[PDB]
Amino acid sequence: CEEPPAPAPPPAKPKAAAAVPVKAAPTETGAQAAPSYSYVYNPVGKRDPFRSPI
Amino acid sequence: IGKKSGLELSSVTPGKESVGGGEFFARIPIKMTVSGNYHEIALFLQEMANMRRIVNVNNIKFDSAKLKNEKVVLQSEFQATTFRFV
Amino acid sequence: IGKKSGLELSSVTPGKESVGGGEFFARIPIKMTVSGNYHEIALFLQEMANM
Amino acid sequence: VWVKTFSENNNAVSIDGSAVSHDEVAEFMRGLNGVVWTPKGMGRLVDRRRDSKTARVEMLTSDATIEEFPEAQVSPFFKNIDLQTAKQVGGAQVGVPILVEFKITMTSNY
Repeated sequence: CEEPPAPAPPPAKPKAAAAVPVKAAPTETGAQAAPSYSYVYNPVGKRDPFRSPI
Repeated sequence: IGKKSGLELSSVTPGKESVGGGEFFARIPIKMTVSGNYHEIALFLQEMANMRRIVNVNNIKFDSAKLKNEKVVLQSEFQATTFRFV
Repeated sequence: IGKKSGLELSSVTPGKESVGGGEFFARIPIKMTVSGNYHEIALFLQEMANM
Repeated sequence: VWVKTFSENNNAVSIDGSAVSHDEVAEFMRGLNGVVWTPKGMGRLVDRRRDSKTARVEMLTSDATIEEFPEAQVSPFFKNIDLQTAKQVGGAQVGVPILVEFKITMTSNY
């Protein structure tokens, strides 16, 4: 068996913890967006039609 | 966001990834096709442009879906894309 | 407040946040669409203004 | 902003234009009116638009005769019937416009 921990080299973790870690990452990452928002904008004017045609 | 804007989502169609649309990213475009009122489609657009994901809406169109034009109704087709990796 | 005022709520439509409507606040507008009597819509308004 | 064509009849103006996006056409359309239009009448000017016989820009939907119910309103002076159409024209390798071509018809006051 292996004991409370195992023996001292530690043993053998060069297989366990080398075919592990992992690769962790770990991915402290890919969460939720606020996204972002565009702006609205460019108008105003003058005198023209719809003068004459109304 | 379509449903809470009141629009009938008549078709959502994914795209092809743009293999020559970037060296470091394949863009997948999604063409969305929703019908309703002008206020509601402006709404749908602004909500998708306020989302927390990468749905960059670009080329927009819409028109009056009723042949005879007997009631107000606007079919709308918006193009919006997200950018996967290569 | 719409229901207790007797109005049919034909549509409630949220808005977009006003990204340039404030440095310290995003305003979300909500457009509400209710039908009934003049007394009842005055009522609905005054109740929302007393919330 | 600039627009394309303007054609009136002393009761309504059928206009033809273009705007920058889903925004400035929204600003412009808000500045007027918004309407639930219902029983439309077909008339020989529509077909003269289908005929190309009255010069215009046939990206446009047709028409200019109907009956209008107000949805929303900003100018007390103008009854816009609806944003009759809108299509974002991209252009080509010879050049852009990229913007949203559109068409509106509106009866003013009085």
